[PDB]
Amino acid sequence: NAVEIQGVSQRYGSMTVLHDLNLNLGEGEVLGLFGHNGAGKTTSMKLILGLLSPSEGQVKVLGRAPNDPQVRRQLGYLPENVTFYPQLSGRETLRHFARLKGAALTQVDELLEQVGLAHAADRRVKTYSKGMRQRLGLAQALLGEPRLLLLDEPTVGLDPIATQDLYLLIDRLRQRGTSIILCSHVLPGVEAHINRAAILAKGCLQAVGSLSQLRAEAGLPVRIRASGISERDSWLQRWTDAGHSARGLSESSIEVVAVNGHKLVLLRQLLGEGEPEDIEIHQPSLEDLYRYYMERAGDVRAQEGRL
Amino acid sequence: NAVEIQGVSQRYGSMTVLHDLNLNLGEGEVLGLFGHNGAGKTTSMKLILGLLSPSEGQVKVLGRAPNDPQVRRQLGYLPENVTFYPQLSGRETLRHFARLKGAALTQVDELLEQVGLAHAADRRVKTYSKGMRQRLGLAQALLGEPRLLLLDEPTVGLDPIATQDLYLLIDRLRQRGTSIILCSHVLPGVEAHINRAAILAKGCLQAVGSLSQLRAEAGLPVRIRASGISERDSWLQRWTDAGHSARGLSESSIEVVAVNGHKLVLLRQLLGEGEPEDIEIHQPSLEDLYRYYMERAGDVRAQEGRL
Amino acid sequence: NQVWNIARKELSDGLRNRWLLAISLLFAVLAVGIAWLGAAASGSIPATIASLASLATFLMPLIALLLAYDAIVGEDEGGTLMLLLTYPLGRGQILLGKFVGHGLILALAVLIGFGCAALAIALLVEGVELGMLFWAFGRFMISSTLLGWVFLAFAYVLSGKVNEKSSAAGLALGVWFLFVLVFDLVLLALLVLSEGKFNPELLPWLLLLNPTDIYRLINLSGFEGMGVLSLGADLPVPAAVLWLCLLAWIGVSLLLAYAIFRRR
Amino acid sequence: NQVWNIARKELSDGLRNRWLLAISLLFAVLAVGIAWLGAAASSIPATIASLASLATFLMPLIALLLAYDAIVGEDEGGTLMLLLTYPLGRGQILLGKFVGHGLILALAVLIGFGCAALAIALLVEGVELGMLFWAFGRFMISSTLLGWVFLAFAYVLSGKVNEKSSAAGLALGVWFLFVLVFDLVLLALLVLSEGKFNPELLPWLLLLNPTDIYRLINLSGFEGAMGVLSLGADLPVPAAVLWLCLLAWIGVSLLLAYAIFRRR
Repeated sequence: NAVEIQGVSQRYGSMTVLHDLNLNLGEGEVLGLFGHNGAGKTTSMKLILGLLSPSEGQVKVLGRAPNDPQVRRQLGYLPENVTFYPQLSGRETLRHFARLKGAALTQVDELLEQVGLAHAADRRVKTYSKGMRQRLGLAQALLGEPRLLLLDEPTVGLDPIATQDLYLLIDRLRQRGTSIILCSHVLPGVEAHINRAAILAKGCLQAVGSLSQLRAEAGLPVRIRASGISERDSWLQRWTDAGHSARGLSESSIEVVAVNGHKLVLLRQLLGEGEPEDIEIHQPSLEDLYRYYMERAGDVRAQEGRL
Repeated sequence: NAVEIQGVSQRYGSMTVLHDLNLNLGEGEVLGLFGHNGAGKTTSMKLILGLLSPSEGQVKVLGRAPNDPQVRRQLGYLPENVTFYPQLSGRETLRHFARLKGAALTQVDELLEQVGLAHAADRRVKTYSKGMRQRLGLAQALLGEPRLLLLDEPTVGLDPIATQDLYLLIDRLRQRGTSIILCSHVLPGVEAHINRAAILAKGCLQAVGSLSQLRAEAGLPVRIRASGISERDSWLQRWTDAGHSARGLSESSIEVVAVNGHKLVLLRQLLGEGEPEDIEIHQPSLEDLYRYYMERAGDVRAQEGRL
Repeated sequence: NQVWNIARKELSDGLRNRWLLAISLLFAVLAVGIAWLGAAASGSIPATIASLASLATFLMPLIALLLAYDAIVGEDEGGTLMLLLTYPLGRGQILLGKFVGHGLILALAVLIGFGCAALAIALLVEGVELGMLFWAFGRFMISSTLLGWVFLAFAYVLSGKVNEKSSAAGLALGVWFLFVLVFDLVLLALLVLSEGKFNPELLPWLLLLNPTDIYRLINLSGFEGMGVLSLGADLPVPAAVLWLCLLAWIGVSLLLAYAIFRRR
Repeated sequence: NQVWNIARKELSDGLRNRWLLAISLLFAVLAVGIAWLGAAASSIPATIASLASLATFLMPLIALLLAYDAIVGEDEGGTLMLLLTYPLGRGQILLGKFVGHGLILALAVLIGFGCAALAIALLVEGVELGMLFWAFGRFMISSTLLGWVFLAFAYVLSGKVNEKSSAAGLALGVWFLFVLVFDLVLLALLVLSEGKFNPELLPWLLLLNPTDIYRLINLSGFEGAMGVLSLGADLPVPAAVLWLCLLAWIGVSLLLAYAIFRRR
């Protein structure tokens, strides 16, 4: 709906730096573009913008081509490691950008309060921090009524309190009907706030789905630590013959390592004894899926300690 | 014991930017220093390096003074953001630190074999990325087999494969017996790799302990994320009626903050009624503990998703 | 139009540059410095104005090259150039807005450099009959802006090509050496050696290839009274097109600046 | 020792500087250029008078190009915070940045003046070869010693400020001051003050600027295009002590940088 990509591919010379990318995006679903060695971490990111052209197919941003100014008036974008014009003041930097995007000038002093920059407004950009510039680079993306945000590493250098409510600002925005696209390298911290992932490598798309979808896709184990389980023996062996590994932790707790294709029906079996007693599930995270799909893309692991 | 900070109350200009921390550290322990909105983290990071003088306190590094030259051979440190030497080569700038720390010159080649930089070694550092500079700045901190590390956001700009492998390399040296101190702001993710956290605020130490120690101290709600439920609105009108601030993340995905008198038997409502496709129980994370340990001291939560 | 809206930034970014206010004050105090020492050594106006114009052969490129060498590549290191192309703009509206926005800076530099200096000259004779100076400096103020607007456009050609700010200044100091003090100096030696196969009488018929000589050609038009500038007195072309070729060195250089901006 | 180990970088850092390899070779072609025309004038004491004015304009400029980013370029580059965690002193990296930059300046004049010294062997066959060891040998151990003052001038200014761009604002600020200001204000005490402030303490006014002392040590026994150096025979100090004030102009101006670096 918001971003539709139909089979596009991109080449600098004749080598395909992006090959056969086919994405989709709804109106409220946020999306995590993750790449590390393929070019599509950034050349697909330019292709949502009007920075490049789809050399094979075509893209559709909000049902339109991404070079129209009516598209870009409702499109926010935040690049990584941006420093602004450092001799210019902070409030006039947004007042420069609000004139460019056609935003009303009443929105400028609200957004400096909305990113928490009113104490640091009317100061130079050279006397800002890294994350203090990142509040400013967020604030230009919130100009107007931005239907689409593209945030390439939005939380780098930020304060730890300032990271969390930024996602709540995103959760304010995606509940308001403006789908965003994230592009991070730090995978825990976006995985609690992403809605579906867009992991891709080697210039091609590897997998797109929810975090529930990829653990349904990838065969990847969980750890179900169930504390306080009584009777200790017949509830231990019943997971071993069912194709799983039950750890016999001797403090009345049974840790079942399963394959998660039978995830909820063992979880209903964990309420079948009547005393589950504050269980804990350890799903494999986003970076655990990222280690999987490089082997699916053929990128080998390192040695026992390399990087 | 590797690091023994005992009663250090650092001030200058009668400001008291660090007031009376008592921070110890073991040998194979890995520590996380977390601090913002003040000089709590960064001066205590400067105090352990010995480049800042301990005003009214002793900082016993390995039983010794932090400005001794023998303890600076057993120490490694990675700073904030090091654009090193943009006319030098990659092999030479690590060879420059090889003679400086006094390490052998048969270690500088294998560290560029270990950290994945040998394909881009003997190139100019102005041609390096931010991730390769953090790859480079790690390798000088690993140089000469140090017994104490100090990494200040080591994974910024880094490859997400190599982000995961760096904590394997830290756990390679945790099993060696060298204590590591992380000074991060990308704090979701480091909690699977640290052993104790050290959250400090306004120049004062708030809490030090493991995550089992912090969750036992700080009573936190438990996020029970469930995706793929039948009617999303039927539970958001019900979990708010049950006294839990529950919100939606897609057209069918809810998460429910718990109280742990309602984590167990109210989870039976989720399985047998309105069956999801996945239930992901989140533990109270170190990001969530940071919101608590801030709000003990000060800094009340920002309104309607600002900042 | 948003081409003015980016020019409101570069006007405000140019005036808050610390080096640009230093050189333009140093331009203005040397503008009166030729003027005061050209009046106290005299007692007229057009004899000293070529030495006044020889000051602007150095500084009006150096005002322009300090201001505009980091416009395209200085926003590419900052990353705002990648941000500005996502904004509803053309590529040329960035460049023409930077050219207008830097253009009214150094137009205002000669209105604070020459404008205090020439009005001091009318307030140091009192009987120079100041209405005749308006036809002198009005022929001189416009050319000083038209000189530096070429060197604005030569700054945008080099800053479109390079990939860093440090190598931008290596081309910025290269063009200020080559156009001001080398391309006249090669024509001194080209007078004395080129006579057998290459006739030097046919040499200055098409010497449009250095605009700072054309800046010196317009500022001695009818007020000669020199050295390498005597070769332009052999021109059978009128001086009205000597204006027009200097305005042509904007648009030839801006089209090279626009086409290099579309290759990023 | 640690102090050579930091110097082994800075020797290899200046040789990979694209800026310094330009103007050292521009010094080298200007050194042989005056020696070619000075041999064409045959004025052999007027050659060494003219070469000393060339190194007045360039050996401060090479030393300021080498070390304006020597301390503050480590601070905003982040290495200076790292370097004090190493087994070093604060002053141990200043001396190593001094010696490592200093041997570049010794290698600057040996490729600049030394080919120009042997340029006399190409054209003037029949000159006193033994006099040239006294002639150009007075240049090599003085132009370094002026250049080491401007290195220690640069460590004072790059230690104080906290921005690499603002260190360049004091780089040309100190380069205008000790080269093209202090000769002029001492000329203004001759002309505008008419010798009416104090006549008898005129010879003490030369030790507060090394660039005239560099002109004094090379024009010590040979007179010739003096100009502003008309107090050279007015000195009651012998030229053997004129070395020692220049060595004191290192050791004062180096130790003030270490006093700055102690409270950086």
